[PDB]
Amino acid sequence: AAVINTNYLSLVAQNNLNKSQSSLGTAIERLSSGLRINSAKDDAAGMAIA
Amino acid sequence: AAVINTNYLSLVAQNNLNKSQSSLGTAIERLSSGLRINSAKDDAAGMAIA
Amino acid sequence: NRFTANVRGLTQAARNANDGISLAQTTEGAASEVNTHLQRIRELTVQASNG
Amino acid sequence: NLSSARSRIQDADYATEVSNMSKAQILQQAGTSVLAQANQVPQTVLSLL
Amino acid sequence: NLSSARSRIQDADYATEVSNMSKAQILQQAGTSVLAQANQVPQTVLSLL
Amino acid sequence: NLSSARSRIQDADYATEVSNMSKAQILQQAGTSVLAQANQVPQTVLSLL
Repeated sequence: AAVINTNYLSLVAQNNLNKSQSSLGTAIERLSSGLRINSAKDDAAGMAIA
Repeated sequence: AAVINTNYLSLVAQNNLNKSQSSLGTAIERLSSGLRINSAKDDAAGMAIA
Repeated sequence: NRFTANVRGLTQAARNANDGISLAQTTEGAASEVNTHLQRIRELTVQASNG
Repeated sequence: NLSSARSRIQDADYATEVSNMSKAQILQQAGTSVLAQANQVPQTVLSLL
Repeated sequence: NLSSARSRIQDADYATEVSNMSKAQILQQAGTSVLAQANQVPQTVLSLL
Repeated sequence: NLSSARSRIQDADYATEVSNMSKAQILQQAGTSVLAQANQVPQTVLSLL
């Protein structure tokens, strides 16, 4: 309503920005390295196959 | 009556003034702190949950 | 007096309903995370189903 | 979500708190004035002597 | 990896910090105004005389 | 750090100082009013003669 102490919308915006930034980071790492399966956390079985 | 020793109307006015002042005080604290539930005497369970 | 009692009760009820909204929101967020998991399990199951 | 839950029960709604403060100030000035006029109530007795 | 680990602990998230600063500014200005009205409250005592 | 330490002991908390100034003004006006009403206390004597 008219609350000042906690702004829920700001928290929502921060979380969604964090999600977008994480996606951007993965995309940038994939571009720079040139390997889609880098840092095996991405498609663990794929790195074993590779 | 036309008695001068005691004034009942003044006493009633003082009581209503005190009630209004108490309401003003609690509203002022809630604005200043920004927290509706402070000084637990108001909404005792509310502060426990908070 | 009846009106005052009803008004205070209804305001407290609105507060209770807000608490219910928040509880539903927490449950919804947890379920959304479970959903995001289940998508990954499904994708990996599709991957591993390959012989 | 829990921060929103805390806001729903702890944080103050300024829209209603400010109106409450305004009505309290109005009641305060009115109370002071009416208390004064009540204080001149017995002086009408101090007319006949 | 260790620079990233230091980031997860040491340095500050501006998204949270800017919002916190804005909330603090709003709270401070509201506090100043309500303090002005609080010091105005006893003026009503200096009405009946 | 030393400037902050000097501030902690030297400068004035303008919130408290303004509150004290307003309170002192209220006491001044109340005091002059009550003294005015105190000056006509002997005038009641100057009724019977």
